Amino acid sequence: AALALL
Amino acid sequence: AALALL
Amino acid sequence: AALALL
Amino acid sequence: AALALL
Amino acid sequence: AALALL
Amino acid sequence: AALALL
Amino acid sequence: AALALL
Amino acid sequence: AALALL
Amino acid sequence: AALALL
Amino acid sequence: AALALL
Amino acid sequence: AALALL
Amino acid sequence: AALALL
Repeated sequence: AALALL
Repeated sequence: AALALL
Repeated sequence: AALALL
Repeated sequence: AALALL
Repeated sequence: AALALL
Repeated sequence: AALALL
Repeated sequence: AALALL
Repeated sequence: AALALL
Repeated sequence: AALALL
Repeated sequence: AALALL
Repeated sequence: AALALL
Repeated sequence: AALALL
């Protein structure tokens, strides 16, 4: 699982 | 902006 | 099981 | 935003 | 089962 | 907006 | 804008 | 499953 | 933002 | 099991 | 900005 | 598992 905030 | 993979 | 908040 | 898998 | 809020 | 699968 | 896949 | 906010 | 796997 | 806060 | 992998 | 803040 992965999560990115940009 | 955001992206999640699960 | 999995849960994401974004 | 949210996502659940169960 | 799955649930998404967006 | 929302989506459920069960 | 948003996109969900489940 | 995947969710994107942009 | 948060993610749980169980 | 795993939990991430970001 | 942030990114998590778990 | 990995987490980056930038």
